[PDB]
Amino acid sequence: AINSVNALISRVFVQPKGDLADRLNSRVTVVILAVSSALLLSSHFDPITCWTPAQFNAQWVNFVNQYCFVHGTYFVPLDQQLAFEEEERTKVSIQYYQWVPYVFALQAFLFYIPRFIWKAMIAYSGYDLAAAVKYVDRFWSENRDKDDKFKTRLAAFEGRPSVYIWDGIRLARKKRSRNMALFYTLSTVWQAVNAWIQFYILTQLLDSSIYTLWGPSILGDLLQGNDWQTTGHFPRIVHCDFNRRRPASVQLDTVLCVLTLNIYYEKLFIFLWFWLVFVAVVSTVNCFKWIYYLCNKTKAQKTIKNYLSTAPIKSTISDDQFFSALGEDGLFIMDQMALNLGDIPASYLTISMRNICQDFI
Amino acid sequence: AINSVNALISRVFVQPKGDLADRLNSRVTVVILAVSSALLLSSHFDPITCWTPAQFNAQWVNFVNQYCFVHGTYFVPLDQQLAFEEEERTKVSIQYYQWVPYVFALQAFLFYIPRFIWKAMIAYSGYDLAAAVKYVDRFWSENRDKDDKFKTRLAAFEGRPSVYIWDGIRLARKKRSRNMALFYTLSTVWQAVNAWIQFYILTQLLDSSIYTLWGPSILGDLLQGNDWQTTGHFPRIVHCDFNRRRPASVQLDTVLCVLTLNIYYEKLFIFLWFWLVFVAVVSTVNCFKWIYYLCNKTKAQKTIKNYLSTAPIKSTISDDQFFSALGEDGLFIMDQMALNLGDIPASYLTISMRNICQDFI
Amino acid sequence: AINSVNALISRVFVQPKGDLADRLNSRVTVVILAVSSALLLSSHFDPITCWTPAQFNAQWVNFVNQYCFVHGTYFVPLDQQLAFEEEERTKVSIQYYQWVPYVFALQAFLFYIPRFIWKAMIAYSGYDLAAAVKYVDRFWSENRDKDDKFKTRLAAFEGRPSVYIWDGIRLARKKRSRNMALFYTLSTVWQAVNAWIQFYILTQLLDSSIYTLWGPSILGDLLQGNDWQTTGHFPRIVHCDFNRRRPASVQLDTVLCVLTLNIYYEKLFIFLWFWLVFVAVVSTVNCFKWIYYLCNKTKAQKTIKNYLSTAPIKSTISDDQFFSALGEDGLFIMDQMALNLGDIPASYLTISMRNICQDFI
Amino acid sequence: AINSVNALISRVFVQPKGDLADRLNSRVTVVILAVSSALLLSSHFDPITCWTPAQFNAQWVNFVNQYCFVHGTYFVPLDQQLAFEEEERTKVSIQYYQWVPYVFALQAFLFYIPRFIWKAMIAYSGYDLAAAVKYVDRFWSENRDKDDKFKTRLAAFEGRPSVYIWDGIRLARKKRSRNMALFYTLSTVWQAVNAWIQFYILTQLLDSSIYTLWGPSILGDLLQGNDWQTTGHFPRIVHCDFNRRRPASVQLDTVLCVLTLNIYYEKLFIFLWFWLVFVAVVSTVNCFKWIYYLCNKTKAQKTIKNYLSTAPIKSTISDDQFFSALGEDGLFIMDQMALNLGDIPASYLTISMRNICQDFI
Amino acid sequence: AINSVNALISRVFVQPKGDLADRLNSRVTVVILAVSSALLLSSHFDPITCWTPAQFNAQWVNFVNQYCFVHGTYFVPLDQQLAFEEEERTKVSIQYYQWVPYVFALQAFLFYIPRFIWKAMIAYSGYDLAAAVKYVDRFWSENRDKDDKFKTRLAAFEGRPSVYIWDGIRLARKKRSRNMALFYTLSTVWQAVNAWIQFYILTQLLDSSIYTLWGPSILGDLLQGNDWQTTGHFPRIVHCDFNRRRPASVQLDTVLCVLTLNIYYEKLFIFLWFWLVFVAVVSTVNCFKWIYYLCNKTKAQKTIKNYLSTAPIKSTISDDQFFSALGEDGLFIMDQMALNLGDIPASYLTISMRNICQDFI
Repeated sequence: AINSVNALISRVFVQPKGDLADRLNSRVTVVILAVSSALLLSSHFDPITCWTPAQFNAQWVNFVNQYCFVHGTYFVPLDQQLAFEEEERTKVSIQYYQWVPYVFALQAFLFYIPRFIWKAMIAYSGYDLAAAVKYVDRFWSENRDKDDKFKTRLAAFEGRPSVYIWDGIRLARKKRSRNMALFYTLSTVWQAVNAWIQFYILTQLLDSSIYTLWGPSILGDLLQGNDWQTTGHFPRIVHCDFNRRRPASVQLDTVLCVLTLNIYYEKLFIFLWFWLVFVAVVSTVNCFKWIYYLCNKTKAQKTIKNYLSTAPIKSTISDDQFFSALGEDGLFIMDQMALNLGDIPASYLTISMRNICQDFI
Repeated sequence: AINSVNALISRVFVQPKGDLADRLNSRVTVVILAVSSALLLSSHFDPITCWTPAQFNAQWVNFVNQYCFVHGTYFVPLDQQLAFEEEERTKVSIQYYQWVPYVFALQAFLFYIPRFIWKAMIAYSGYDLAAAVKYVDRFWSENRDKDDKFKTRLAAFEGRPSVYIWDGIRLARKKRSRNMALFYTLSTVWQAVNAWIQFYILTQLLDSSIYTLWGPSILGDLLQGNDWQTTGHFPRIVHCDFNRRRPASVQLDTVLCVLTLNIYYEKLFIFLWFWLVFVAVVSTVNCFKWIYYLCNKTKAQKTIKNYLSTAPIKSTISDDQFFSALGEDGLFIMDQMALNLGDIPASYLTISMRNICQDFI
Repeated sequence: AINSVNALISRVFVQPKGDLADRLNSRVTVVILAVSSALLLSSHFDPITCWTPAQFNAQWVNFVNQYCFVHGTYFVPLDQQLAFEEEERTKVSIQYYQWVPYVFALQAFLFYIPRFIWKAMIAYSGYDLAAAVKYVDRFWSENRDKDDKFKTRLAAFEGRPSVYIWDGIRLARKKRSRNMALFYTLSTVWQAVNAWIQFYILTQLLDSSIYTLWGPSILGDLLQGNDWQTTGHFPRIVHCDFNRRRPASVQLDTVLCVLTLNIYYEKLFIFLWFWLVFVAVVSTVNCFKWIYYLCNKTKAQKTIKNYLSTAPIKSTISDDQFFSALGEDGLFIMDQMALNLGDIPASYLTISMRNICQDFI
Repeated sequence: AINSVNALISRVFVQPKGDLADRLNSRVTVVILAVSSALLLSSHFDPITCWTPAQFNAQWVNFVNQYCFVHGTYFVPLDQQLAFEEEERTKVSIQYYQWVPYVFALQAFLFYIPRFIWKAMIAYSGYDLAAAVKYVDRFWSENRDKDDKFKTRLAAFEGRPSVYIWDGIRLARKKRSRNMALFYTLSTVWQAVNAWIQFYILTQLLDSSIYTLWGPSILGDLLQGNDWQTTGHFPRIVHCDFNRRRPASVQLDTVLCVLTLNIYYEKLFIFLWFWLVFVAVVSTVNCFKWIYYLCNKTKAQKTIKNYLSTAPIKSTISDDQFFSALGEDGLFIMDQMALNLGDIPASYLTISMRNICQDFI
Repeated sequence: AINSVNALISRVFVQPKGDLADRLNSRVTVVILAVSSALLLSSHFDPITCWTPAQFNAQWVNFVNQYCFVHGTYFVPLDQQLAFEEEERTKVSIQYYQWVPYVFALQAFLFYIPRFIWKAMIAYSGYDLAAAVKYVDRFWSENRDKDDKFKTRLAAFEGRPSVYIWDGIRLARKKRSRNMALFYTLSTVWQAVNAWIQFYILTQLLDSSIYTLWGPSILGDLLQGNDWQTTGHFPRIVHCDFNRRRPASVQLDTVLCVLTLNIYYEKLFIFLWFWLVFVAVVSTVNCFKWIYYLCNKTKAQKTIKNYLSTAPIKSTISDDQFFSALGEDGLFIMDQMALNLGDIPASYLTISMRNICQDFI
């Protein structure tokens, strides 16, 4: 059959509204890992097929099938005979079927957490950016078109939106926010550390006792033409111990089982390793951006002092004390308005807020 | 069954808005290679069928089927007997089933990257073309029809849109853009090099040790009537080594397996080679266009100096110093407006911007 | 099952807007050949059934089925025995299964190319007919109904649309178009040559070594009652060589296989030959029309000089010098407006353009 | 399963707009023959079942099934033994499975051609009736309701629609139409001859060597209770020659096969013969109508001279010379307006055109 | 499975607009007989099952199944032995499977013809009732609600609708209609005779040689408890002659086949006989209504002379000569307006037409 779900993918992939730069790799990460996880445990609707001997009546084949899938499997390159005891034969032991498809779902969830941390944390800060942005937005969606306001366009932002934002600041500033920028940079630290932990989980996945995977080694093998049977690891043909019961208890034998899933798993561990290390390095530089921002803060004002330089007629109020009134809170939320509404609609907003800021400072 | 997906193909094939010339062969390339890849690994919902001997009970047939698919296969033209050892029989060894259907998906993704590079890079440059184009666009969609503005049509562009664009330039020009044209031509260099690398991946695909494919050789064979068995390569009937286990370990035999997929794969490697070399040569000339543009730049102004020659009443301001004010940034974004909105609506825009450009120069 | 796709057929069959006369046989050709191709390789969801002898266990039947389909088949009229060697038996050898269903898809694509050549070429010429036609169109869709403009109807075309068209000509005429008519007639030459090449591909299809098909011979046989077995070619019952492997290598035998597809293929090669030769002869006369047009050009003006003869009040400007101003470019685009908008709405447009043409000549 | 397609049947059955009287039996003919054809080759999703002897293993049953379907079948009434040689047994030979379901599709197409001839031919004539009719139509759809125009209703047709039609005549009359009526009557001759040829194809279908079908003979048999086995023709139980291969080559035997399709085919050849002869005789009288029209032409004016007799106030212009101005072209297009818009809305149009016709004559 | 088609049943069952009294039993008749016919030949997706003896291998069971269905079957009450020869055993011979399900479809079509006769015939008469009724209808749908016209309501019908109808009469009366009432009563004669012929076809169906069916006999048996086996006719268990072929030719035997369809067929021949005789007697009285109408015609005017008796203020014009002007044509179309629009909206129309009728008489 075929399964194509457009809508549910569009829910996370689209619906929640933000343009946040490359923080939307949480949005797409959840989709990739969620779809891969839900696809693998779907078993491509036979995971494993086996050689079980002549006289089994085919209700046992459908048994030794699972009993090989559930109980572990192992591998030996072939011609070593079987070795002996339980050890040298079981030395290389490949069962990651138990982990991978579920631990991916867990991965995806742990990529979704940081957004939740940011929503709950901004609701803790007291000043909601979602409402403000969606407001000044549609203010800019209405009268951008209307020709009645252009020569007035500057004075239009003065009354209606700028009093809304500048009014929200008065309420928030009395409740648990001068700090909301700090809360944001903690959110992005959590983003980075989360990414690296996920990557490390990919590495330590499979089993650390038998190697570990990271891409340029595997591609540095395949592209040398080492396949599997001559590379000594990661096989597609696995022997399977097997146990009946009689008054002689164990009665174990070895039945080799061709193994399909191992053709997918290491075709997508070459991709998904590159893509997770990419999400890691693009998420970790975004963090140092904001520690730099939070630290220097004298060059955090370059964008605002830049917008105030266009400033038709440049009326009166001085520069510094405007930052004295706006400094802790608004200096951030402006860096948010520029990121969503665009650039030019923000400059009008921050040049209007300079005119009406008196009573507060 | 039948699978027909119109919508998801229309998402990439349509939804993101641009007319960029023959840069939309990334758009269609992703569709061709993505659909081919997703179709091949669908196995036309039997990949390979085999001759396995008389006494197997049909749970082994369904085994030696995979065990032949997963483990490699090879070919010998027939009547050579089997030769001997492991080598002369395995000399020509055909397994590209492992690579092709997945490496196509990887291809498609690597065709989608350059668009991403251009979006992220223009967001780095500071001046967003998407917003501007979509703005002056619907400005031209509203009052193109309205009869109240025609004798005023020139003066209409003066106030409303031209102040928007010409205002965006003031903001961008202070932040990391005189260069956005250079960023664009780097994007197109990446486009070309990406295309040629993809083509080279097609060539080196299959296995370089046993020939390599490029079209006029294969068609230069088929159209001479060499099929396969007499051309010595690329078969549809492949022998398959096979291994049981007993106290005598290997016990290998040879069971020839009729092989269906090889009827598709080299029907679409004749097409897809031509089509990739075409995308290559149409993408590589588009690049030299922009290096020429970026270099000479005295003949990059021919279109603007051309629009200013229609110029009703040709009021006052001289020619050169207009380019002195507009030169680095706007000279590009105009070449973008002409490409999307059409030609005649752009000439009005660039003849209006000449009138209101004073304060900035 | 049943597959009925209305929408995707309506996309090519309808969506792209033009009335171009019998150039829409590219539009319908792509549909016929695409649907036939996609239907044939669907195998009418058994291509071939065979007689394979008594003791095969039905996993071999499902093998010799393909091994007969993939490896070639041949035919002998029956009672000749088998002849001998490999030659006299294989003299008539029927395998076109490999070619036909795919080479049809290739056909269809090569019918779609010329439209692409025309779009890209008109975008090279500098003056876009699509925008202009869709503009003066909906200008004629709005105020055709409105009763306020009829006595003014002539003066209505004067201001709004005619300045748009006549303004586009000023821009184009400075960039790489006096020639757009020539580009068009090259497009139609490509149309004709493309058609004849496709037809010749039908002929040389099957195999030229064993006859070739063209309709009045086949119908000139069937309607004489020659079927197949007595006509010596084109059978529905084909013998199939077959090869096992043992220490005696070849072990070939002959197993006759009833062959279904051959009932479809030559029911639609009687139709599709007629229909391609029709598309050829209707496409090739359309070409000589435009070479005649491009050559004489004194009788290319008959339609315009005809429209200017209705001409209420026939004000002032002389005849010839109007053509001197309009000659190279507009004389074409008018022959385009007449073809899409209809006839009477074009006459108003070309009688209005005579009034406002002064400044340009 | 069940297949019900409403929309595609509604496309031809409805969408193209015309009321043309009983020329819409092309419209419905295409539907009947197309649906019958597509239903028969669907095989009622077993065409033929057979008696094949005891020891065949059921992969041969599924062979001799086709090999009987593809290779011909014959019939003998039973108890004649088998006769002998190849002739007396094969005398009556029933295979129309090869022809019927496809030749119906061909029929349907050849019913659709004449409409195409009429569209292309009217586009050759220079004056498009589709646009005009759809125009004066919605002119009559708008202000039929509006109460502001009734006492003015006559004067309403004077300005807006009548100048449109009467203006189109000026353009057409200069290009290849005084004749469009003649083109129409050639179209209807083609209609009639096409119908009779189709009917004759039904007759000569099956095989002329063994009888031929026309209804009152078959019903004149069935309703006498002659079924098949006693009527000597048209059986439901057919013997089937069959050929193996051994060192004795032919080895033919006779295996009688119950035959289902023959229960449908002559249930719908009783219907479809009546219905085609009806379409023939209703289409052939429609033709003599228009040859009469084109010939006498003094009584072709009875409808117009009839409309001019209601004529409130009957102002001035004489009768004959109005026909002198309108005679060749408009006299037809009026007989078209009466057929689509109805009758009363046409009389207003032709009584208005008498008032404004001066300048043209 | 399940098949439920609402829309196609709603097309005939609803879409064509008329209230014609009990002439809509053609509308519902077509649905009943069409659905029954299409359901029966669907075989309730096994028509007949049979006892065929022990040693048949189940590819013969699936043969003797059809060979019993196609070739006839017969019946004997049981214990008579088999009798002898071919006659006494085959005396009662039940095969109506061949006829019934198709002859029902033919029935339905022959119920649909009379509507077609009426549409074509009214289009022959020259005055189209469909347009008029649908016009004065929506005239009554608009201003019935509007409160501005009530005291004016009488004068409202005077200008707008009544001039439309009374104007159509002037055109029609000059072309082939004083007679349209006569055409209508011929249509209803055809309706009645058609109904009785259909009923007689039900009777003579099955086979007249073995009884015939009409309801009160069958129910007069079942409700006496005569079932089948003791009533001597109409069985559910039928013996089936059967023929192999050997050098002894016939080799016929008798294999009794349980027969399911016979449980449906005479459950719905009890219903459908009553329902057809009802449609007959309700359709035949509707006919004598109109012969009475057409004949006396002095009491055909009772409804109009009745409406003119309400007549506010009863202005001037006498009674009889109004009928002299309206007599042949309008006297009918009024009896049509009363049947569709209702009664009270018609009285206003016929009291308005009395006021404005002067010029015509």
